[PDB]
Amino acid sequence: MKTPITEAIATADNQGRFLSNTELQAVNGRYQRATASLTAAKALTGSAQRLITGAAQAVYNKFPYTTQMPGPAYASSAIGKAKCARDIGYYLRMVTYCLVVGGTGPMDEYLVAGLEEINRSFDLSPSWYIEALQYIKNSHGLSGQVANEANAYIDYAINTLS
Amino acid sequence: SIPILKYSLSTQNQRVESFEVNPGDEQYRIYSTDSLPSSSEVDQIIWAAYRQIFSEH
Amino acid sequence: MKSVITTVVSAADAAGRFPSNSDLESIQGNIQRSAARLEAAEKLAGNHEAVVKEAGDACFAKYAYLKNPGEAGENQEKINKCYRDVDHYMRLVNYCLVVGGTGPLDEWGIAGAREVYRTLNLPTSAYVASIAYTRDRLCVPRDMSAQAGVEFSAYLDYLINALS
Amino acid sequence: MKSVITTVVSAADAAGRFPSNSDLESIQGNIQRSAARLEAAEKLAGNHEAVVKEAGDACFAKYAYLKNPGEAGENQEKINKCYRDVDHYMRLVNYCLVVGGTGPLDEWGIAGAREVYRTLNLPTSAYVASIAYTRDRLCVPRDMSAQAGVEFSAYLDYLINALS
Amino acid sequence: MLDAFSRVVVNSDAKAAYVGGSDLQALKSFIADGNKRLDAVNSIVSNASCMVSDAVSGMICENPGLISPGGNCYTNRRMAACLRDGEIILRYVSYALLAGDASVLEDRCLNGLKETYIALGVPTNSSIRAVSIMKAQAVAFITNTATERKMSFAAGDCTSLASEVASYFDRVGAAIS
Amino acid sequence: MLDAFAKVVAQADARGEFLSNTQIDALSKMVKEGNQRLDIVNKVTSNASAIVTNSARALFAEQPQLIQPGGNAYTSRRMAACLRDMEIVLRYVSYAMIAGDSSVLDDRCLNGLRETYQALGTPGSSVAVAIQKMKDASVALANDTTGTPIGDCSSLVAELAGYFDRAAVSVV
Amino acid sequence: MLDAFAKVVAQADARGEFLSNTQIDALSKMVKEGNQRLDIVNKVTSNASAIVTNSARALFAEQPQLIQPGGNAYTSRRMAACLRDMEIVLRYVSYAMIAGDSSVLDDRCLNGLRETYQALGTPGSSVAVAIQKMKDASVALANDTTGTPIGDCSSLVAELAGYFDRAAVSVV
Amino acid sequence: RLGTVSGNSSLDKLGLDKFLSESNRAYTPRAQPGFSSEYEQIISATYKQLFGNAYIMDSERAEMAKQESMFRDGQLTLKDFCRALAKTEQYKKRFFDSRPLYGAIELNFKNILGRTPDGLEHYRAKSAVYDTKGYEAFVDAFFDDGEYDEVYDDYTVPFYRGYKTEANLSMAAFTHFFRMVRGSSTSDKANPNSMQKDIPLNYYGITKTPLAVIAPGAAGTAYTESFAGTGSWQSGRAGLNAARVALGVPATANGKSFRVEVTGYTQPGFGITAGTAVGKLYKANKLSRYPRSNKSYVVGFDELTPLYQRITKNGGTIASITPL
Ligand SMILES: *CC[C@H]1/C(=C/c2[nH]c(/C=C3N=C(/C=C4\NC(=O)C(CC)=C4C)C(C)=C\3CCC(=O)O)c(CCC(=O)O)c2C)NC(=O)[C@@H]1C
Ligand SMILES: *C[C@@H](*)[C@H]1/C(=C/c2[nH]c(/C=C3N=C(/C=C4\NC(=O)C(CC)=C4C)C(C)=C\3CCC(=O)O)c(CCC(=O)O)c2C)NC(=O)[C@@H]1C
Ligand SMILES: *[C@@H](C)[C@H]1/C(=C/C2=NC(=C\c3[nH]c(C[C@H]4NC(=O)C(C=C)=C4C)c(C)c3CCC(=O)O)/C(CCC(=O)O)=C2C)NC(=O)[C@@H]1C
Ligand SMILES: *[C@@H](C)[C@H]1/C(=C/C2=NC(=C\c3[nH]c(C[C@H]4NC(=O)C(C=C)=C4C)c(C)c3CCC(=O)O)/C(CCC(=O)O)=C2C)NC(=O)[C@@H]1C
Ligand SMILES: *[C@@H](C)[C@H]1/C(=C/C2=NC(=C\c3[nH]c(C[C@H]4NC(=O)C(C=C)=C4C)c(C)c3CCC(=O)O)/C(CCC(=O)O)=C2C)NC(=O)[C@@H]1C
Ligand SMILES: *[C@H](C)[C@H]1/C(=C/C2=NC(=C\c3[nH]c(C[C@H]4NC(=O)C(C=C)=C4C)c(C)c3CCC(=O)O)/C(CCC(=O)O)=C2C)NC(=O)[C@@H]1C
Ligand SMILES: *[C@H](C)[C@H]1/C(=C/C2=NC(=C\c3[nH]c(C[C@H]4NC(=O)C(C=C)=C4C)c(C)c3CCC(=O)O)/C(CCC(=O)O)=C2C)NC(=O)[C@@H]1C
Ligand SMILES: *[C@H](C)[C@H]1/C(=C/C2=NC(=C\c3[nH]c(C[C@H]4NC(=O)C(C=C)=C4C)c(C)c3CCC(=O)O)/C(CCC(=O)O)=C2C)NC(=O)[C@@H]1C
Ligand SMILES: *[C@H](C)[C@H]1/C(=C/C2=NC(=C\c3[nH]c(C[C@H]4NC(=O)C(C=C)=C4C)c(C)c3CCC(=O)O)/C(CCC(=O)O)=C2C)NC(=O)[C@@H]1C
Ligand SMILES: *[C@H](C)[C@H]1/C(=C/C2=NC(=C\c3[nH]c(C[C@H]4NC(=O)C(C=C)=C4C)c(C)c3CCC(=O)O)/C(CCC(=O)O)=C2C)NC(=O)[C@@H]1C
Ligand SMILES: *[C@H](C)[C@H]1/C(=C/C2=NC(=C\c3[nH]c(C[C@H]4NC(=O)C(C=C)=C4C)c(C)c3CCC(=O)O)/C(CCC(=O)O)=C2C)NC(=O)[C@@H]1C
Ligand SMILES: *[C@H](C)[C@H]1/C(=C/C2=NC(=C\c3[nH]c(C[C@H]4NC(=O)C(C=C)=C4C)c(C)c3CCC(=O)O)/C(CCC(=O)O)=C2C)NC(=O)[C@@H]1C
Ligand SMILES: *[C@H](C)[C@H]1/C(=C/c2[nH]c(/C=C3N=C(/C=C4\NC(=O)C(CC)=C4C)C(C)=C\3CCC(=O)O)c(CCC(=O)O)c2C)NC(=O)[C@@H]1C
Ligand SMILES: C=CC1=C(C)[C@@H](Cc2[nH]c(/C=C3N=C(/C=C4\NC(=O)[C@H](C)[C@H]4CC)C(C)=C\3CCC(=O)O)c(CCC(=O)O)c2C)NC1=O
Repeated sequence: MKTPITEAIATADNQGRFLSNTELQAVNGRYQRATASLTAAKALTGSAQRLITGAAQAVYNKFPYTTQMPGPAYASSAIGKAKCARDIGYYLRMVTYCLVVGGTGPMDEYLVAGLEEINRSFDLSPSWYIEALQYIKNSHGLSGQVANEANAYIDYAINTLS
Repeated sequence: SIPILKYSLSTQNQRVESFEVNPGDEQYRIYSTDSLPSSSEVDQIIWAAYRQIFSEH
Repeated sequence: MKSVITTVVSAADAAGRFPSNSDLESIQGNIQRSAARLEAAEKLAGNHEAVVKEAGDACFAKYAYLKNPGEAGENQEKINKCYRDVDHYMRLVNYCLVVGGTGPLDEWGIAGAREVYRTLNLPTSAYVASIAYTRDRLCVPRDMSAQAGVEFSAYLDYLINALS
Repeated sequence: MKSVITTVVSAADAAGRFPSNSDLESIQGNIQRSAARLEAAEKLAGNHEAVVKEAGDACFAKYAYLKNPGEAGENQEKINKCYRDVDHYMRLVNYCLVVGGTGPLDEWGIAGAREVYRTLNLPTSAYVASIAYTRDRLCVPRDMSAQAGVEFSAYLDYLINALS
Repeated sequence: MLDAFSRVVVNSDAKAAYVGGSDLQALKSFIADGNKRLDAVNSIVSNASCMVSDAVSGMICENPGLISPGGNCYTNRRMAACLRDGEIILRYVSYALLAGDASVLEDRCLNGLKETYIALGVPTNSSIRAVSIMKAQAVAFITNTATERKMSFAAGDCTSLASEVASYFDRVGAAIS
Repeated sequence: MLDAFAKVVAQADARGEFLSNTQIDALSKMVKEGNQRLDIVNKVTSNASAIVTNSARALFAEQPQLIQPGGNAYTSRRMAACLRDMEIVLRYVSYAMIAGDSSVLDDRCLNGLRETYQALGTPGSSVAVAIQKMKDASVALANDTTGTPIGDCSSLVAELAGYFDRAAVSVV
Repeated sequence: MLDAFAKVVAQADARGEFLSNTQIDALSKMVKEGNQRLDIVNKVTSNASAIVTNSARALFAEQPQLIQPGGNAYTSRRMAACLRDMEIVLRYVSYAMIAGDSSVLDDRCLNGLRETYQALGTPGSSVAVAIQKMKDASVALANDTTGTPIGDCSSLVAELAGYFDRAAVSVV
Repeated sequence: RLGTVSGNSSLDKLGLDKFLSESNRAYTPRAQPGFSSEYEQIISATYKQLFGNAYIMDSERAEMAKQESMFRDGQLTLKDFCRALAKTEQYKKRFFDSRPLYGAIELNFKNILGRTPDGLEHYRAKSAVYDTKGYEAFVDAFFDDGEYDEVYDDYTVPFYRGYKTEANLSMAAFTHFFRMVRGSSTSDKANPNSMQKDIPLNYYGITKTPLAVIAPGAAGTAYTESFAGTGSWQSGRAGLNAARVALGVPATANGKSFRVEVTGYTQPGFGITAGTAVGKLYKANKLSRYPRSNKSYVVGFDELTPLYQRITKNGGTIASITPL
């Protein structure tokens, strides 16, 4: 994964180098910001069910055809409603994985690589997932540099869908 | 059997040694499968090869 | 058996060699425990009929279905065979303290108990309910010494682990 | 590396079992015997340069035929190796006191020693002439404890019984 | 194979040195805290069967897709092997705690386990979670801080034996990763 | 390659779980160990030419068959590769110190090194001797309190020594 | 790769023979079914996305452990590789329909596909029921007459269903 | 000598020459008193087979005096000698206690039975006896089942048979024989796939994957490869070995496809000259030109002759070419 520690090793192994002060300062910047990152991942984990059911309802108010239109792509059956709240939980879980690691590395490996062929094949549209992630950005209840850390990985997921 | 025709060389940067122990930020990032990369890092080899042969566009 | 003498002699016999210096430090560790282990065998030898009386009906108080028609405690006669079935395992714990190792348990009480208790439809979970009661009823200075209750309880967890 | 720990673990490993109560009682003697056994180990570490000179020189008093041409002690570079061939043996006795058992002697000194002491025509009665001189040039009040000169003397005639 | 005393000797035989006095101070405190080590192995072996049936049940309740048809704990033959795949890990750790060295699980258990597990299709990230639960149960018995069972020891401190056994469980996870 | 923070994330995704509060609080303890970890790595990288050269010179002192004519280390090209191989391993052990786990030591250094040395005829047991002489040359340097606040960091020197044992049993 | 024409030619050069008249006739018979063969390949190609994406959706509905976390098609990297594999099998079957013999399907798609899924951990019996679903979806879709002149076309869909049966047995 | 066509024979030039000569058949029930010069040959032939060309020093042998005495008395080769010898300490030291459990099963198949465990069920049939009954009944299961009695006699030494068609195993277990038994001047400690410390056929023995056979003594006898999976489910790394399939459009373009294995790749001997380069000897990352020896390739037919010249003119040597 792309973490701040494996991208300092890889730039030092590329130059055939021991770990200089260029690389020790970079790992030290991870350890400074990890105090605000590990409380954002603890506060998003503990309030996750409030955020998943909320963010799935925010898609249904905004795009109400997804509950009325028949077909397997839409949240009109009880099966297709549980697969929606499944997917909101997948996106929220990857955001907490990026806060504990630092850097958009877990969702670059588990989520965004091959995502366009999934949305194209099963006829899912990425504007349903932007609306769900814009709810979580506005409703996680964090503040300060703890909200600054969480919102920086919400906006990475939106920029890959937008 | 028609060999290739002879042309003359020219002075270029790569024909001559750089002394360059401990390279810097302009060292240009070897992407190799000799470092045994995982699945997330073989995606970066593939994007680097697309950038080099095709354009970024 | 499996004890401290039978282990260093067999490993001497399985290598064709005389009793070495490390073969004698082990018996030295049997001298430093016999005076802390044979008084656990002394207490159990004179108090067993009150131990199996209350540990035997702690399983019938737990699993009360056994006194049904078609079960393992159908009549009074098959209840008395279970008290005899329990007063063997306390007798073999007494023999493991005397020998020092767990040889008498896993050669007369454990070996073949899976095939027997599956065939005759005897639940092993009621055996370990009668042995876990004894392990918890023990008080350390009241019933034994401070380290005699470590030896006696170390064999009641060999019985429970071997029947599970 | 045979010792008291590696023989009760190999006994438990070859049966697929957890360490029983016998395996823990074999270590309470290893705890007890360690003070006598480690006391002789440091008395031999800080005295080996003088014992090796005394032991190797007792070889060339019973055996003066080694100094002749053609025999094993013909020149001083070969007389020096017999002092080294003995200083190797007192190190392996020092290892057997630190370990506890006779592990390093039969692994590093005795294994294949009869082949080397037959091709090179080294006599083996002059190897036992040195260790047997050390074993009875010994004061258990003075040089060691009383119970450290029984553990130190045991590994010496183990080496003699191996080489004979 | 190599216990705490054989580890010292093979490092002195590399230098052909005598084992003197400055290197016997690690071995004089190995013996002085010898009863605490035997009090530590006794707290694992006495409830080792309960330690395994809680660790692989706790692995399944977290990953319920292991027992689905196609999972790696689906059949009765596969679940029975997992129940001893993790009972033989706890066995070789208690050999290593008894001998004070890791040269028996790294020579009879950990060698070539990662090649064995991906030949069979065993998910390693769940095999580490089963071992990780047993490490939490092990330090809760060395220190007398188990919730459902208190044992009878003397008074004192065993935070060096609790962290030694937690370092024996971490090289199991570092071997199949 | 992975660090210690992504090792616990790759294991939570494989079961589809959020990280529990115990795994978070065990990760924040690794963060406050972070200044003591950067001291150990700085202490090795600033003595790196003397870790290699001294433990090389101490290796051909007790093993003079390596540099005797016919030995594996006898010529200038083979002596230069023995010093490169000592520097490579010490480089990738210090990489696995800032990471926290040995995933970078395993793949891009140690995977296929017993197979490489057996192909060339390098005595792989002598390589394990040289790795264990750079171990106690840098375990001794991380226990040096020169220019540090005197606290306790005995748990990371027991970690750094384990990466040297990992590389030494992997070439024999 | 060979078609039905060059297969018969390649078996004659090994003996050093001309083609017999009974083989020019059997090769001229499949020319007369030329338009009927191109209608089948055009039907499978024109519905290529709907053959795959319905068979996959019907696959995870009955085997839901392939997509629940820790399954072999749980991540969007692995899930897009599963959908890629289903339309590699479909693409090489319709190459074999145009040629007339399974040589392109047997060489560059099927030879070593069982050993590939075994070495990765992919359940090969689940790839068989993913191929069987696309057979029934494309022999029912080559059996409707909308757009084609109604003649008889049953000797060729028994061949097309024979290429799907060849692919589903060489994944286990 | 190597080859398969010279002496109109092919198995004695794979390292099985001296094994194809001996019987060691023990033509009488008990040993005749007065003499030892005939049964000492039977004793030592049993030692070189059951221990697998291992060295046993005369003090190591003298531990096993009792046994050698009962076999010379009125007792038999399989049950009183080969079963007693495998329960000594000189056997358990080298083949049991140094290895994991599957290393022990693979060496008891090689030593006692003379063949290879093919498939996971030959391992599992012998693994389950150890978990319930310890070591001393785990050795019995290699003897007291229905394989030993029908192949070897009561008084014949258990010769090698895992290569021939009578041992009805597989053809993948044919190739696994020439990984275990690498010639006659070799032992179990002395071959580079098991150094008495590991499992020789771990991934290939479980999955029944056939191996390329490399003859002992050939130029390329030092070929050894390390193991890593690939694919993200098993969390593996790409770039170590070559594939064994040749699957895509590169399968049948450029002709049919082969799998080539190279071994000897040093740092001098790359360029189009005869001598090593002089100068810096390494690039700035100072790895190597070939970061590991023993590279393997997947190549078509029309690129086989340019690859062959790239392999040999840069120092490498070809160990095996198998068609894919
Ligand atoms: C629903 C499908 C089932 C499934 C598919 C699956 N396959 C892979 C990985 C690979 N598949 C191939 C096969 C080919 N590659 C080709 O180029 C061609 C053309 C000739 C074929 C036939 C290969 C080579 C791989 C490995 C390379 C890669 O990973 O891309 C995967 C990913 C497995 C992994 O962990 O990497 C999946 C998920 N698996 C299922 O679960 C379904 C049953
Ligand atoms: C907000 C809910 C909206 C919605 C959801 C919906 N999604 C699906 C199906 C899939 N979604 C995925 C996505 C992922 N899988 C992953 O592993 C990851 C990374 C961790 C992601 C992002 C996939 C693979 C599928 C198909 C398989 C499956 O999970 O069942 C469906 C079902 C579509 C179908 O044809 O079955 C729905 C209904 N759709 C809505 O209408 C909501 C607005
Ligand atoms: C009869 C054989 C002898 C004799 C024997 C006595 N030995 C006595 C004590 C004793 N011996 C040892 C060493 C022994 N114990 C061990 O654990 C090991 C090795 C592991 C050995 C070799 C010890 C430690 C002791 C205890 C006292 C001590 O030495 O500190 C002994 C005393 C017992 C008593 O008096 O009641 C006797 C009589 N002595 C003899 O005179 C005959 C010839
Ligand atoms: C930390 C792990 C524990 C704890 C350990 C202590 N144990 C102490 C003493 C002790 N334990 C035993 C039994 C043990 N020794 C054996 O030989 C055998 C069986 C063969 C066993 C199970 C003994 C005998 C002793 C010594 C007591 C005595 O003198 O008889 C102990 C105190 C001694 C010391 O620390 O030196 C401690 C601290 N105690 C704890 O509180 C934690 C939970
Ligand atoms: C069989 C599975 C179908 C079916 C096939 C028939 N097609 C018949 C005639 C026909 N087909 C085509 C189209 C074909 N030629 C091309 O050049 C191209 C692409 C550019 C395609 C797709 C043409 C042009 C013709 C006319 C030539 C002719 O008359 O043969 C045909 C013959 C009629 C009959 O005898 O029944 C059949 C059977 N028709 C079906 O009903 C099933 C569904
Ligand atoms: C008691 C609370 C149990 C229970 C016990 C019963 N056991 C019965 C028979 C039985 N038990 C044993 C094992 C025991 N006998 C021994 O001789 C020794 C060791 C020396 C032991 C541990 C055996 C071998 C047998 C069969 C021979 C015999 O009957 O003595 C039994 C009679 C059942 C029957 O035969 O129908 C009972 C009722 N049953 C319970 O209800 C709880 C679980
Ligand atoms: C002195 C009491 C003897 C004697 C000794 C000589 N030994 C000679 C060579 C030699 N010795 C050993 C065994 C030694 N090497 C070890 O590594 C260990 C244990 C760790 C031991 C005990 C070996 C293997 C060798 C041969 C190697 C070599 O030559 O250096 C020796 C030299 C004889 C020669 O090779 O010409 C002598 C003279 N000889 C005596 O006079 C008394 C009997
Ligand atoms: C449960 C915790 C796991 C899991 C376990 C499975 N293990 C399976 C097979 C297996 N495991 C081993 C290693 C084991 N043998 C040893 O000797 C040692 C260490 C000394 C260990 C850890 C081997 C060799 C095998 C091969 C098969 C055999 O001999 O039994 C297994 C496969 C059973 C089967 O395929 O039928 C399972 C399911 N797998 C899991 O999913 C959880 C995470
Ligand atoms: C451990 C084996 C060492 C040791 C480590 C300690 N360092 C402590 C504090 C500390 N260290 C640094 C320097 C470090 N941080 C960086 O960002 C960089 C590079 C740019 C480096 C080299 C700083 C800035 C601090 C202060 C911050 C803090 O308190 O964490 C420390 C704490 C003191 C104590 O409790 O003992 C320790 C232990 N010190 C040692 O004694 C050994 C040799
Ligand atoms: C001495 C001149 C050498 C040297 C020799 C060593 N050889 C060792 C072990 C060994 N050697 C062989 C080959 C040998 N056996 C045969 O059957 C044939 C020819 C048909 C030959 C040449 C084997 C099979 C073994 C393995 C013995 C075993 O595994 O039990 C060896 C190590 C012995 C050990 O580790 O116990 C040595 C030291 N070494 C030297 O340095 C000089 C050059
Ligand atoms: C010497 C003081 C005796 C004497 C000894 C002889 N024994 C001879 C042969 C022999 N002995 C045994 C018994 C031995 N094997 C065992 O397993 C055990 C105990 C467990 C013992 C005591 C056997 C089985 C044999 C058979 C021959 C063989 O093993 O090869 C023997 C003759 C040797 C020969 O015939 O070549 C002798 C001389 N005989 C004496 O006259 C004095 C009293
Ligand atoms: C004849 C039409 C072929 C041909 C045949 C040869 N086969 C030779 C040896 C041999 N073949 C096999 C494979 C066979 N045995 C099996 O067990 C199985 C599968 C169950 C099969 C297919 C094996 C294992 C062997 C080794 C020898 C043995 O097992 O006894 C062979 C050489 C004999 C020799 O080396 O002296 C030949 C000539 N070769 C031909 O030229 C035609 C095409
Ligand atoms: C020195 C203490 C010991 C020793 C070393 C030695 N090594 C080599 C040769 C090679 N070492 C490697 C290893 C790597 N190359 C890499 O790029 C990496 C990073 C992934 C590693 C770990 C390789 C590939 C070679 C061969 C290429 C080369 O020759 O440089 C030699 C030279 C052997 C030769 O004959 O060329 C030597 C001498 N040898 C000793 O004796 C010491 C014990
Ligand atoms: C899905 C089902 C499910 C379970 C079964 C439990 C399983 C479980 N138990 C513990 C944790 C533990 N488990 C034990 C085990 C035992 N205590 C005893 O008294 C007995 C001897 C033995 C059980 C038979 C101990 C001693 C601890 C640590 C202290 C404690 O939590 O009690 C942990 C550790 C947390 C971790 O680090 O991962 C887990 C997962 N939890 C679950 O979610």
